Amino acid sequence: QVGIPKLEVDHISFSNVVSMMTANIRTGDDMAVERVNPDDVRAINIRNA
Amino acid sequence: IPADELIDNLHSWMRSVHLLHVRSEDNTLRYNWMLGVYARSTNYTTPVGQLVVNAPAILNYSNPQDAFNSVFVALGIDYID
Amino acid sequence: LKKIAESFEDPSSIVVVLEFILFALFFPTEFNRIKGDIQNVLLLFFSRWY
Amino acid sequence: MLQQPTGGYTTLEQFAFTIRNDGTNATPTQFLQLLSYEATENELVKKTIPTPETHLPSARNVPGNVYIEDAITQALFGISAQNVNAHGYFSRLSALALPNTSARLGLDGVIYNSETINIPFYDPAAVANFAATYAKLGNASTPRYRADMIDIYAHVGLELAGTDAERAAGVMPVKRAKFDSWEGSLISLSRDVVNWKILAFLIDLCSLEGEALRAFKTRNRDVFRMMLFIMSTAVAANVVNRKVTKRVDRVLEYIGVNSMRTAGRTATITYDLSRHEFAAKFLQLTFTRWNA
Amino acid sequence: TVTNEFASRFRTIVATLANVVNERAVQDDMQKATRSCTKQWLRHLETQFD
Amino acid sequence: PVEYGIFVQRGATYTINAAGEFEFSGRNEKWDQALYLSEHFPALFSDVP
Repeated sequence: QVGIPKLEVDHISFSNVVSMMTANIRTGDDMAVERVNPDDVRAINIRNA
Repeated sequence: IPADELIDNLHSWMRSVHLLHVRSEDNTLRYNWMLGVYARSTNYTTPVGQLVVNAPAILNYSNPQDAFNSVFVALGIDYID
Repeated sequence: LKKIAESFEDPSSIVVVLEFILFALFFPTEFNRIKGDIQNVLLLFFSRWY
Repeated sequence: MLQQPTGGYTTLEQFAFTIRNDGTNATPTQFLQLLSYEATENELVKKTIPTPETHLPSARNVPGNVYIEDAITQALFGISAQNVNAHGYFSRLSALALPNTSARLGLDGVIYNSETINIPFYDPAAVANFAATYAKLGNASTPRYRADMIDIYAHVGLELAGTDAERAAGVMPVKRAKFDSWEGSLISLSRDVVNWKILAFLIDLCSLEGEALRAFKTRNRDVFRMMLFIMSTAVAANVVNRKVTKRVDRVLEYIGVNSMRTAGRTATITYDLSRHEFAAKFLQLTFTRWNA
Repeated sequence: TVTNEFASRFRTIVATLANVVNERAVQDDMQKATRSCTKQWLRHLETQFD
Repeated sequence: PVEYGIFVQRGATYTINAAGEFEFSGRNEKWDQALYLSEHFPALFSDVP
């Protein structure tokens, strides 16, 4: 049998498995990059599909 | 419009066009008239245009489909409007 | 490779091409490790020049 | 290593697929009994499915053990999954495709890079037979190998809603599925089905042959139909409820027609474009296997 | 005793590259100028390598 | 403006084919003195009517 989902039914369950990220995973940190400008503005292609 | 003025003008214009190309000896080839005309139309500013300038040969083709595929791959584009 | 942003519009861009060729001569081994990352750049050079 | 029975792995009670319903663990068949239909003027006609590409995408050098069951089931039925192809680890299945590979596909649905202790796994022959087809999920996204996202759904319709007569004919009216329902029914169904160990169903689908395979298809038609159901709700253009004298009937219009919708909605799981491509590919493969 | 095969290889490389730049079509006038200049630059390189 | 339209549409420059006819570039483009050593000639000076 699969188990009954805890939200399917009205009993309160006080032990639960909460997934949680470890130190290795991180989110929302500002991220660094090497932005690099076009060599000449006249050469830039606005147009093509 | 008088036929003489019509003919003289239209002849003058027709003579005015000069589509970029490179003549070759192979008997299988044809010019991709649409794209070269289009590149003329935008004075070769559009990327397909400057393709047509630096590689006129790209317009010549044997398999009809690859005539465009060569342009889509050379330019990386998903389409041309 | 320390990635290079080169459009290869002007002729002078050939510098980058030589920059790889010399790299392949002076350092064939290291070149062999980073060569695919080189190919990503050379492909722009080819699509634009040939 | 778990031995495969003369029937598939599915004969084992350990792999039973059941959606929760009416306070029990209903088998998919007893849920499909609640399904009911309203044919519209429009018609579905099943075109022949294109043969899947021979090409098996490379299982690129990956140090880790990919959780492939979780990846497929979430790609197909998961509530929040997105961009399923950019990580593209489905390719990894091809690692199992080789004869005498060191990789094993555990019952956890993990593709271990090597055999490992206390981790039971499917017989490598059978997993080779399965991977030989389903590694092509890996090339779901490559432009050369994308599957049709439109016509394939007709088959889904025919396999779900389709009466034995319509299935014989190969054409059925576009139907409008409906069932009496509890709140959030489609979501709970999509999770109960996301939890399934579907790799059993697939490995048996791909390794069995002859009378064993035929018995497998008859035994599991409702399982396949249920996966088809969650998927059909992911593509259905809308899902209304109807009042019906102190009961509420959930109503998906329409079965067998991909609306290509990518906008989220509370009623059901949604396919981002990548999920649409992946599912179309999965349907291509599974239906190609379902007919032999 | 006089010939050095490395330098000779770079002669063929740079000669190839110069005939490459020479064949390269350009639109702007400035590009035409840089195209002529890179050839001289290449020649300088080749002597530097020798 | 109009005579210029016609003229530069014929080509900013020209080369001389082995047959000795002038063949014009059919393209607008500024001259640079680099070209002076090339096979190219400014087209104003062609004296081709």
